[PDB]
Amino acid sequence: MRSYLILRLAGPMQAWGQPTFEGTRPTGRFPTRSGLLGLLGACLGIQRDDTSSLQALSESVQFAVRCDELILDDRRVSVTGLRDYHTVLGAREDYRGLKSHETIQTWREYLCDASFTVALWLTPHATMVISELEKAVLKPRYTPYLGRRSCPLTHPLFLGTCQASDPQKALLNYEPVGGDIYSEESVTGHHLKFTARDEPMITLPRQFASREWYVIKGG
RNA sequence: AUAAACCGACGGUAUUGUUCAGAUCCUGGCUUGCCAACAGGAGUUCCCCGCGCCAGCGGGG
Repeated sequence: MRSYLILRLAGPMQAWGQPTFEGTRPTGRFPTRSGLLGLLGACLGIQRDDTSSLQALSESVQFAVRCDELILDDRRVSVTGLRDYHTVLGAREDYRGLKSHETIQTWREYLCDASFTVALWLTPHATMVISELEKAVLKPRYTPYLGRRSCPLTHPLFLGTCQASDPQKALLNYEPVGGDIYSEESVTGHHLKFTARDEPMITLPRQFASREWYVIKGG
């Protein structure tokens, strides 16, 4: 049995990116690999130019994300999408200089009434220990948020720690149970995969490599 | 420090003018509130005081 660090990602608004080079900023259904690394990298004091420990975090940690349905008054509330018409005045026209446009337009998608429970474990050749990752989520250095800085948390990042055989068995200890799980480690009775391009290329800033979740449906 | 960061969707604007709800219409007939009754019992009133026969009588609060 390995040690797991259990996290809770809850808030009225979330955003988990999909590939884009456009003014449209799309969200997926559950947290990304890159987004979870960034969240951890925020709790730790990692700066954007520190590629060394940026790569040390990525090589040390793997995730498992469970989608949690909001239950209210014994009624189920579904996750909905939200489109924000987001404008910027005096936005940069070039990457150097002070010339700017009057108005630019962007379109940003959010999730509403979404909540997630994240299982976290160490790779066989990890650098850090779950003990110091626990410290980081309890006392973050940079401000933690759900995808975008405008999206605060309504529940503490830290949920618990535990020991278990597989990520599914670990997430079982924490209500609410029943949601679909996406894991970096495969579990025995499941064979479905979820393709994604959310593996941050750390040697190539703001670029992403293809990878795959192992899909584990809830009962 | 997360397709992240930095980041307004903005600015102007009467809903206006006209218009009876109106005519007709008993709530109405019947019906004891009635039988019994001393307002008498019971001297606690806590003081100061003055004069006694010691029983009890007075003036001040």
